[PDB]
Amino acid sequence: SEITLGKYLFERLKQVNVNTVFGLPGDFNLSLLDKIYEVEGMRWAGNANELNAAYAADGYARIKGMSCIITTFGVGELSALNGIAGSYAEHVGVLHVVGVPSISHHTLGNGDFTVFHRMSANISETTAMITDIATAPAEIDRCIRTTYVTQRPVYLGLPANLVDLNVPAKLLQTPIDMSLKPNDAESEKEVIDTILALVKDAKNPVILADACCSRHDVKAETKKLIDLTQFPAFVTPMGKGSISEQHPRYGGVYVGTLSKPEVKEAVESADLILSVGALLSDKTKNIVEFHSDHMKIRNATFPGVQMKFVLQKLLTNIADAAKGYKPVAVPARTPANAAVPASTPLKQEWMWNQLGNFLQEGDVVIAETGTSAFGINQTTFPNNTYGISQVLWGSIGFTTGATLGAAFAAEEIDPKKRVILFIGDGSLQLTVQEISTMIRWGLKPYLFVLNNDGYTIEKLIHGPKAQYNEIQGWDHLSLLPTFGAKDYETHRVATTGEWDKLTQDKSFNDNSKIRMIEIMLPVFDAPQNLVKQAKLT
Amino acid sequence: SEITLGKYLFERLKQVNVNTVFGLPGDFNLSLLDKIYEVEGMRWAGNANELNAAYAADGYARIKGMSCIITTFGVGELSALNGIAGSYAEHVGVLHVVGVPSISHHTLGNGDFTVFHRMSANISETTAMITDIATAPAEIDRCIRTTYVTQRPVYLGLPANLVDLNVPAKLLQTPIDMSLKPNDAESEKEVIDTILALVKDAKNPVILADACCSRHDVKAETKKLIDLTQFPAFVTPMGKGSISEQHPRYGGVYVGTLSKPEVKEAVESADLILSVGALLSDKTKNIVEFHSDHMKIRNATFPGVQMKFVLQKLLTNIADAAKGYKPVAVPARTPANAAVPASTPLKQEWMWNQLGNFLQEGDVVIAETGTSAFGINQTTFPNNTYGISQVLWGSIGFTTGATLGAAFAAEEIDPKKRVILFIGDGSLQLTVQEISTMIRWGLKPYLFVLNNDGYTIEKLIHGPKAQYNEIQGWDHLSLLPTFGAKDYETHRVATTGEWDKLTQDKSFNDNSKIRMIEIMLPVFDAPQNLVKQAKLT
Ligand SMILES: Cc1ncc(C[n+]2csc(CCOP(=O)(O)OP(=O)(O)O)c2C)c(N)n1
Ligand SMILES: Cc1ncc(C[n+]2csc(CCOP(=O)(O)OP(=O)(O)O)c2C)c(N)n1
Ligand SMILES: [Mg+2]
Ligand SMILES: [Mg+2]
Repeated sequence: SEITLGKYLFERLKQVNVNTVFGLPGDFNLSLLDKIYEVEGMRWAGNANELNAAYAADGYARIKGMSCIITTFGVGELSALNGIAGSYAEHVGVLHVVGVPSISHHTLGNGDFTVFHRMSANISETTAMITDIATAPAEIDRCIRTTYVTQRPVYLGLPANLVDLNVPAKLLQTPIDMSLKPNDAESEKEVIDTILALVKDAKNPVILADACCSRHDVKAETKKLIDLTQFPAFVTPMGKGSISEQHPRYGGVYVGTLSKPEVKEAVESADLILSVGALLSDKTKNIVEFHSDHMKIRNATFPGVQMKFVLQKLLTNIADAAKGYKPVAVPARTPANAAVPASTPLKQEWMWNQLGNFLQEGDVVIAETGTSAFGINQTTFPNNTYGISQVLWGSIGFTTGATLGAAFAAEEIDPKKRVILFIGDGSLQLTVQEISTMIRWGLKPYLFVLNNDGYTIEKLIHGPKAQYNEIQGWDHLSLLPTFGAKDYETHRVATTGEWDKLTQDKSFNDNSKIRMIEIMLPVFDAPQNLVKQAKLT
Repeated sequence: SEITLGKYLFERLKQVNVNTVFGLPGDFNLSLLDKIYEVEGMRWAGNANELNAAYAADGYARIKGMSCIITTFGVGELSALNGIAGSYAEHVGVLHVVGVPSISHHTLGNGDFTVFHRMSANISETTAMITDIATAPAEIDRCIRTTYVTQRPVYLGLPANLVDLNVPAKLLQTPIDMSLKPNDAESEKEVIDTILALVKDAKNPVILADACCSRHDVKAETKKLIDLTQFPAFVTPMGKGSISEQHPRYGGVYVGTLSKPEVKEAVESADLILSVGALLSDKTKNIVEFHSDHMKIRNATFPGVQMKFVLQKLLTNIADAAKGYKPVAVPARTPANAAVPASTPLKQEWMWNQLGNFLQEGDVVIAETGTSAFGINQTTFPNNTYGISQVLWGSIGFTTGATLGAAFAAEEIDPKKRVILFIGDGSLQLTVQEISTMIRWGLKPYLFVLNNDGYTIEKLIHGPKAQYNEIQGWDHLSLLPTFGAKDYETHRVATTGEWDKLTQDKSFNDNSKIRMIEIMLPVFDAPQNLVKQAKLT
């Protein structure tokens, strides 16, 4: 038995639990897409654009562990670049497959077939341009391993001619080894003895779980770490959802000066900060920084020491190192909103506190860069809730695509999980057509649109009335029907009373259909803290 | 007297006639953005996205001579690249200005601030990172001239801190030299002379005008060449609109073996070809290639001999060298469709033939990659018709953004110049949000949407009923209102009779409001030409 190189890929993909592929068909990927339908459990999303396809793979990747997007030579691959750059910046393993001329139009007129390939080489961990079938399987295996292991995008260029040549089916019987290289014995020992040492001498140690806490596997090792030690644990905004917000040792989200004052202090008064997975913004004492391929203790750098090993080892001796610890109280959780008349115009501060009431365990919460990403940091999540916020890259159309990707993976995990989006009126415009793909597949997300008439976040820092910070007003509610939706629901909310009425409805809380909920907000309204700093800034 | 570097940029643009600026605001471009408002007659489009705005910037240039797109570091720039590559491949003068962090987040997290610049350099004629106000003005002036003169994209990184820095206002009173340099005389002579000689011996000469005849401003000279020689004139697809088609010595669209038979015959049988050509993507040995920077006479290349002056100079002598040419019969125009009952379903073939009748002088015709770029070649254009067809880059979606741009340019040339767009339903999906911007500015293009339920060009090549060839079915007549159009018109045509009643209607022929026309076409229907090329694709 043989299999085509093309089916081979989808089969391996399925081995790593990639069931949905993103991208758009083109002149050089057609023969390869045919293969998707010869493998069971696999489906082609049929995205509305390549940039949007890149964004979805990213989101799906964030939920499932990896993703795949197929594009065509030039036109398709160059449109995805901003998505792949953001996956690269934030550590999302996205495998980007591109169909290329037949080892032989959508060219810069110069005869150069490697330009695009070399452009991507800048935002990838590794690149493969496949030219021989005898080497293909290994090559493909290699790109999948890398994407998955490093949680970085890989470019896999695949000529149209080779997708059709046969490869031994036998190859698939041997799984791709995803196991890491051990560390330098002497430096991993150095790091381990030193941490245990710091721990034994710290009176007020704190744990901070960042961005990569969960992408890099360590979410489990991080929760074990909390229980064993009993130190107060905090998430930074990129790590929100990494720690179950209902854990007694859960102390809050640490943003710097934007934090709730009691949170800011609890972290800042700490004599040891244990930091897991920084893409760090962050008096603050001795900081042990844990990164997937390096540690840092204080000012010292141990290049090459992977956190996985250090963390599996620490767990056998931490309870002991720490048995001298006297639990410190954690900052009390922000109290419920005061009762106000139902007429009360919606304000974000009210809203973000208020939202926590709507959320349930297993929710997928996506927040777009704008005042949306700032406000979500104020929402107390139930346990087992995943947060998505593109704080480092910060590409405004991101989330419409992320939501599709995330919904597709949720659907594969448990059709009962909910996908909630919080996106600004201005950002919805960059990537609106992706709502089309959700409808096509019967995905049922909650799309909340912050209608505040333009870009309030840039207005808060420069040109409150600069024409460039305004946009064409859209009739948001007609989006669903314009894109051929069938089973849907739209809603408008402008007051406290309306939020409640709809968010407390039992049918509402059920993901029976795709829904759009327009939120009416004042142009200059944002989370409190952001207005104080923004003003005097 | 001093002006800020930011305002100098806009002043110099005003001076080169770039009156509309494409792009999106962001982190690194706001103070620049503010200068646009201080310069009288200048305007900021406010695009729905960066891909879109590139597409738009390309559109504008095609009509006006050059254009300018303003983006932001990382996120803005990476998103425009498919657009910019597109301009590179087809020789379109786009100055991409990117606003970057001061000489010192939307980063790859590695502290490389030269990465995006490095990616742009492969699809740029020249690049510039401004770091000194001593030379800044000189850099800017240079970049604009290159964009202009080469008709190729240019990348200008402009650090946020420098934008507000002062410059002698006096530098503006001296105009950038936007003029081509005069040829080396001896070489120029050599060419002229042999051209003249060879013209004198040809019994059947032919003139062919390709992409660059339009792109590189030789439009007017080619025309007068045809009048003065009375040699048959043929265009290629990229060059359609390059020759005024109601000219008695104009014989058709040459597209090789796929050309109307007598078109093959008339061209193939020439004993001399004056290719007022372009982009060398390719009877006798007797070929004269005219190129923006060089000439080729048979096997003899003359580096640095610019067709512009060869042509001008040839017009002072050519008719004489030809006084003895007995004019060969030019191939016949295809006859008008035979009258059919009102009720006949529309067919593409009857359609492109008939369009020739609604079409008027000075119109802007945009036809998107799919059946539309194919069918347009079968349409007879009035004289002075500007056509836009991305034959070489072929990025579906391009047209929506370019329509925005062509329209801003068309309004600057003359408010009564009509802009007509043929886009497939598949393609619209990719750049749909750009209709918003059109509505924002009260622009009045004709948006024709070929509804044929999917990607019929693609289906006709591979997998007729493959799921990847199908689209989510949208309600197109709702787009205008959904994007907030107040004054517009929508229409749907499915028969010959409907086509006609609409297209002959006097108030419909006047660009009074923005209109959308859905064309109802059968799935597998395509122009005779795609029906022939297809075999082999
Ligand atoms: C692709 C891209 N272009 C430009 C920017 C710059 N930018 C940052 S936030 C923003 C406005 C987003 O506004 P909206 O979604 O309405 O959020 P709000 O603050 O109003 O809730 C813009 C244009 C960006 N981040 N990404
Ligand atoms: C950005 C990009 N993605 C993919 C392609 C490949 N592609 C070429 S034609 C086509 C379908 C065009 O569909 P439509 O506009 O519906 O045309 P028609 O039905 O008139 O043929 C696609 C997906 C491309 N050229 N550019
Ligand atoms: Mg907004
Ligand atoms: Mg179609």
